[PDB]
Amino acid sequence: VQRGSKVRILRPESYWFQDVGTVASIEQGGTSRYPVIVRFDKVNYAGVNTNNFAQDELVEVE
Amino acid sequence: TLSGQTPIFGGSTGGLLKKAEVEEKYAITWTSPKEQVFEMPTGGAAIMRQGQNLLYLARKEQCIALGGQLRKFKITDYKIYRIYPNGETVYIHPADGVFPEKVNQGREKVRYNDRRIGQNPSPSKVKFSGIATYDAPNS
Amino acid sequence: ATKFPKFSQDLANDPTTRRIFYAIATAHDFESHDGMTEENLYQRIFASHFGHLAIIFLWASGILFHVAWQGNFEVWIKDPVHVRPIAHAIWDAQFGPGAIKAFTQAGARNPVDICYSGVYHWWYTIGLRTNTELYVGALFLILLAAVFLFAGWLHLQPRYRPNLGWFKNSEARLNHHLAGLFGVSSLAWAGHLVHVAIPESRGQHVGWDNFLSTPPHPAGLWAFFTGNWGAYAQNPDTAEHVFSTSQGAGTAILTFLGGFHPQTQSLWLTDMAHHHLAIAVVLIIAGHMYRTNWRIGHSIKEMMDSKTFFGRKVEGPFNLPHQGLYETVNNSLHFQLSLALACLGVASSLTAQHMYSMPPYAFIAKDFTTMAALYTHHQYIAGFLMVGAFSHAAIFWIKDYDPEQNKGNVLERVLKHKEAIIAHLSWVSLFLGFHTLGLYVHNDVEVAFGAADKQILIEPVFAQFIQSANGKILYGFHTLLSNPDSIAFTAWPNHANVWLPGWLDAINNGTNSLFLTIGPGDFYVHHAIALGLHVTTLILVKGALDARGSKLMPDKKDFGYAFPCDGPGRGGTCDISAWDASYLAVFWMLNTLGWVTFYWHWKHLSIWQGNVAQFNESSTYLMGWFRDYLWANSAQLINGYNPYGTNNLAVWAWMFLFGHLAWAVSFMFLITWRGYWQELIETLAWAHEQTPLSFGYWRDKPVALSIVQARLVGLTHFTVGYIATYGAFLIASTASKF
Amino acid sequence: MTQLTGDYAASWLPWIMIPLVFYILPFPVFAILFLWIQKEAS
Amino acid sequence: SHTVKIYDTCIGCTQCVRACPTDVLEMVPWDGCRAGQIASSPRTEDCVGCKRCETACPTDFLSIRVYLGAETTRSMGLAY
Amino acid sequence: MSISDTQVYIALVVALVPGFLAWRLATELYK
Amino acid sequence: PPYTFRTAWALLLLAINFIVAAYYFHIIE
Amino acid sequence: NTTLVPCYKSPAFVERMKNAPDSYYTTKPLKAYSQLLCGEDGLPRIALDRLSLAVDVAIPIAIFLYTAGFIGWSGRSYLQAIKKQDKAEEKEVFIDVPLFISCMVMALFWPMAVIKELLAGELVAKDEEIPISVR
Ligand code: CLA
Ligand code: CLA
Ligand code: CLA
Ligand code: CLA
Ligand SMILES: CC1=C(C/C=C(\C)CCC[C@H](C)CCC[C@H](C)CCCC(C)C)C(=O)c2ccccc2C1=O
Ligand code: SF4
Ligand code: SF4
Ligand code: SF4
Repeated sequence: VQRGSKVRILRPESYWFQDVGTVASIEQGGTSRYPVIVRFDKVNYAGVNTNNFAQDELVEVE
Repeated sequence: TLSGQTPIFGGSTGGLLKKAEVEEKYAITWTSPKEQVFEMPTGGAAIMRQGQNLLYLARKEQCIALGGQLRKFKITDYKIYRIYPNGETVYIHPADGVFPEKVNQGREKVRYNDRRIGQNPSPSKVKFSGIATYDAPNS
Repeated sequence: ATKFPKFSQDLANDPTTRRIFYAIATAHDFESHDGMTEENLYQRIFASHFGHLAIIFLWASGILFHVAWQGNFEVWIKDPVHVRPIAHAIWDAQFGPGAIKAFTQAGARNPVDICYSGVYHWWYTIGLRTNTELYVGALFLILLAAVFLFAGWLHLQPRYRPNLGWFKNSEARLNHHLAGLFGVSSLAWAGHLVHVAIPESRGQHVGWDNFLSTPPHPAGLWAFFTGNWGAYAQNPDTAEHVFSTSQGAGTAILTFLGGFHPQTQSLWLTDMAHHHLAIAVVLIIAGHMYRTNWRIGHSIKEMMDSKTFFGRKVEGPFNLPHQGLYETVNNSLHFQLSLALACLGVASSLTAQHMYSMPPYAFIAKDFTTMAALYTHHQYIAGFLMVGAFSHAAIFWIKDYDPEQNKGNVLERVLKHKEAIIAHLSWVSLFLGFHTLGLYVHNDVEVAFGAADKQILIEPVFAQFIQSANGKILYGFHTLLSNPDSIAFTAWPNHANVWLPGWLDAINNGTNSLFLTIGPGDFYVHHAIALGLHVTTLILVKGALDARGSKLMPDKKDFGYAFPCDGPGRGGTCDISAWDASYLAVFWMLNTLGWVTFYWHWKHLSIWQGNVAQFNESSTYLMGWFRDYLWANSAQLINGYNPYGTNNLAVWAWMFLFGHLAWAVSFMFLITWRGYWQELIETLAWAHEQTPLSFGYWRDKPVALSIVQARLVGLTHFTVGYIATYGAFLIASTASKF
Repeated sequence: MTQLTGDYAASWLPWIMIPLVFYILPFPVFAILFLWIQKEAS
Repeated sequence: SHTVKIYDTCIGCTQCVRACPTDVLEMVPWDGCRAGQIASSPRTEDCVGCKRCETACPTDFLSIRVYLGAETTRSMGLAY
Repeated sequence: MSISDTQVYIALVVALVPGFLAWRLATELYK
Repeated sequence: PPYTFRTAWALLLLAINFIVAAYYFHIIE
Repeated sequence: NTTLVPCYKSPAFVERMKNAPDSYYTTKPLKAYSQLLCGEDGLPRIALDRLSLAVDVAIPIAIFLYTAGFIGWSGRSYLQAIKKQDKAEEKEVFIDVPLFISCMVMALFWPMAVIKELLAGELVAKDEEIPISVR
């Protein structure tokens, strides 16, 4: 999961469940437990389109 | 304890009631380098003094709505007390001397769940049990 | 720190007036009380059904006691068409002389109430002839309500409380409720009809001192055991028999002529004694299906998990995974409650749809108001019982469902596509309102602009085919019991339609309500009824299926059933809960039954007044619904008290206006919301503390009542004002212009 | 007529039972029903 | 006496603490964020229930909840 | 022929039997 | 996959719809 | 078959043509209603027979449902056109009318264009690419 890649979401509690998003940044510290920040093209509910995610709940599409 | 001169306020109606004499009563205490006028949380406008100020409010949301007003007058030294009717003045805001926005050490992760919010257990897991589904000691 | 409520200690330390009200609407929710196990749960369900059956038996003993004491059941039974029944008497000590005189009706010597319940017609049919059989039936139901208050006290004593293994005995309860509760008690009612009600409809008086000697048949007690069963239907009541006399009677007790008695326009009492005998044989047979301890029968736990169909490998019943549904239904008391209200709001609609068309009671067809007030009663009961069948579906999903045990079965598959059921209930709703409202206000504009002939009038030719497939020869489809040369008419291999020549005399007589004449004004209201049943399903299915959560809030289960909201974040989440979708569908239940019972009433108020061409020409547009039904028939109602006098409709003219007040006061709780009133009670509580000579003081602080409470307080007044207004228009526009 | 009479048996009985259960007894009943609603636990 | 739980989807942006009108939340140190902080609620007896911390959380399906429970005299905002 | 004057008073004392037994049930259910 | 059980129950209900529509257009008697 | 007599020999419809005004609304549209089935009150009903009103009921189906799926297919093929241009947030407010007309004349033959996407499997989106809730 590198920066700029398109990825799909497997978090069932989220707004963008099974939505394609562009990865914005991945943290290299290794102790933050939600490193990958993926940016989506639709806002959730009066607000953000970026959200921190884990790597086990993300399936890339290309 | 607490001390200070009250601001020039000509009396109001949204002030203390019989709850403040019988149950609890709050007191904010700041100091001002100016003879400026501020808006009361009990409706109106009052002139704060130049020494130690002292204002008795009825509930804690009135003090921090006032405390959020003094922070726009560049006064960030206010102490909020809670005065039980037997005279016991506890000191509640800011508790450690440091404002709760910026982090200090020695403070505890209190009321913290070590799971995602979406993986709380179902309410049929906790059926006829004392705990709620957001207490849930598994993860 | 008060004692009340004793069931929940998080509410007893409430310092406000929310403690009183939230202890009323939580007192029967036994599953959320503090310190309750599952075994103690069921033993308070069980012992409060006993205290509820005693309310039913004390209510039915107040019907009987008040027409034995204050009614005219001895007077009414001699001319049951030209005299009105008496409910009870009036003692309102503030009447004037114009209301003593106006309410002294039906040959009374005191002010009285005309009974619009129809219990006089019920007791005339089942064989009650004097005011003493009503009195000793009222004293028996008092004592029968005492053995159910005693049984409820018995089954809370620790030597008599059943255990959880007895309450979860689902197969042994289904055996005795079919064979004993439904089979024996329908066998016993055919025992009353054969022994008492049929001979008392033929003149002879059969009582408790009489029934053991005179047999109900001259071939009695012997033609059953040999096999000469045709003896019981030999000579029936002929077509000149008049009710409760011997002149024209027969001796058959179990015969199946079908159709109506020619004098009472009711079903034959021999036809109903035969009916509950055939119900009882079929139900006692059906009670021997599941296994108790005698090793034969069906195990419902095996029928769920059976995956073998004569060597094949199907997934279950109907190739569908039903595994794990036995312990889903049996542990959930809300799955069992929602299935029992759905099956009781169908039997309450089926009561209403049949008792007007096939009247079972003597001369109840010729009592136009008790016939009208009993349709509207059982359709509003059936709309409430169906909103509650989906209210407990939503409580089942939240409180009593787990996805791990119901893994892969038929209950997970519904949630797997629940946005395709709500997307299709919202298409049928959107279809049936764009073309039912749009087809009225096309017909409204055409009649308004002169050209009534340019109306779009769809003849409902699919439900005109149903009547022509049952015997109505008016239209002329000429098929399948309208064609007497057919296979269904003759039943060619046996020719045993002994019910058929009596039925076709009933469906083709134009004086009964059996399969009324259906025209284009009836096409249109059935699509309002279909629009009504689809939107109020849409609100209730979306309330049940989104009770776990959706994208606006994915933790609805953690917040309970009835919570206000989740704040103004994420746009705002007013009415988001599954309680607040079992709530918007009470406005649609009451609306739809204000379209059902507005169309039952106007179709029947045009038949009873003879003006059948009034409904058939002016129900196709919405002005005639407003001019010819609402504005026209309320003429005799609002004149219940003019400045010049006062008649017997002066209480229905008052309840009609009491119900506009209760409807309008509901809007205060529905339009104005809670923080308008909390800043106003904060002001009236200032003026109480700062005034002299006011020595009271609130024990618990006055707050504006909560968010999900005023939705209920404002739905109670909406409902009561819906029922006090229509239950005073339907009563007073029928009991004045008959 | 100008008066509330009763042709039924024991016609004196609504004369006392209607004032009893409607404006004489309920204010005692609303007192007893208020003394356990606002009763304190210790 | 409400219940303000805090889940590990936090990012330490301190926005719920600045939005609380009653000082229920405060920032404690942590290891799972770049700010090294997480909110905690030690003064949950002062929770007025108003869910203004919930409108300020920028994590999707937010990392802080207020579970409205047994309301008391300081959890209902009564000055009388 | 309505009921007698005594039959009303007979009904009032018979209905004290489910009036007292309704009190035994309402308090054993522990209000 | 070829739906074998979803069909022959949908076209079995469509078959019962076509016997009723055979009597409706007075085709069969 | 039913009692819906035609309006030619219906004895209650000829009075609607007997005393009537003229202008444009009750003369030529009233003699065109004469071949319509009408009941016992002289109002032209809409019945469903086998063959006498087979195509007489199928013209309001086929004329409407073509230009029901002509509005819908030009609105679907416009929203799919502006999402491959990666500017769909701003092209939905400011309608690009050279493309919306180009996606309108592609929807004039939409019944032979929908079934080219049904057998190609491109009409529906597959269930693992559609946003849902916690279910
Ligand atoms: C033959 C034995 C028998 C009988 C007569 C009963 C009778 C009763 N039981 Mg019991 N039960 C039994 C055995 C029996 N039970 C056994 C062995 C168990 C152990 C598992 C139980 C466990 C049990 C529990 C836990 C409860 C009961 C309850 C009840 C009462 C139901 C309340 C009611 O009004 O019903 C209905 C009355 C009617 C007159 C039915 C008419 C209305 C129905 C809906 C319409 C019938 C029409 C028919 C269905 C239409 C379709 C017919 C079809 C052929 C087309 C009732 C009096 C409840 C109770 O306690 O109440 C006090 C309850 O809580 N029972
Ligand atoms: C508009 C719809 C409608 C209509 C026409 C009726 C008609 C009828 N109902 Mg009613 N009822 C309805 C809706 C309706 N109901 C609904 C939705 C409920 C559920 C709450 C009830 C519950 C109900 C009960 C409990 C009873 C009736 C009874 C009756 C019958 C006699 C009353 C009468 O003469 O007419 C008058 C006009 C009316 C609008 C009737 C109002 C009766 C109200 C609704 C009673 C409600 C009880 C109340 C909630 C508790 C009060 C307790 C305390 C304050 C005293 C009558 C046929 C009585 C009966 O069964 O006859 C023997 C009876 O015991 N109904
Ligand atoms: C067999 C029938 C049946 C049974 C046993 C239940 C049982 C239950 N229901 Mg329920 N329900 C039913 C039918 C039934 N329901 C129907 C028919 C509907 C549609 C209206 C509903 C809709 C419903 C909802 C929305 C809820 C329940 C809830 C509950 C649970 C608690 C009840 C409660 O709150 O305390 C006691 C209830 C009261 C003391 C009644 C409050 C006041 C009501 C509205 C009566 C008002 C009438 C009015 C005063 C009369 C007018 C007087 C005069 C002027 C005319 C309980 C297990 C609640 C729950 O499960 O919480 C998690 C819940 O939220 N039900
Ligand atoms: C539950 C059925 C029921 C109902 C709805 C009524 C209704 C009425 N009765 Mg009553 N009554 C009943 C049963 C009932 N009765 C029985 C079984 C008896 C025999 C003891 C009586 C004996 C009686 C007399 C002597 C009188 C009335 C009278 C009245 C009228 C005014 C109320 C009153 O002042 O008297 C008070 C009521 C009583 C003294 C007895 C009623 C208590 C019964 C036994 C049970 C009702 C409690 C009920 C189950 C509570 C549950 C509801 C609750 C959950 C909200 C009123 C119409 C008066 C009248 O005739 O008006 C003109 C009159 O004076 N009744
Ligand atoms: C009027 C009103 C109030 C104030 C309501 C009050 C103060 C009700 C109390 C009035 C008296 C005390 C009760 C009226 C008496 C009734 C005839 C019987 C009630 C007694 C119960 C035990 C049934 C709200 O708190 C509110 C909250 C949210 C939305 C709308 C509203 C709203 O409309
Ligand atoms: S307080 Fe009222 S308006 Fe505000 S979110 Fe809650 S329910 Fe909605
Ligand atoms: S709850 Fe909100 S403010 Fe607090 S740490 Fe999480 S994201 Fe930051
Ligand atoms: S409910 Fe209000 S006081 Fe409590 S944490 Fe949230 S914003 Fe702060």
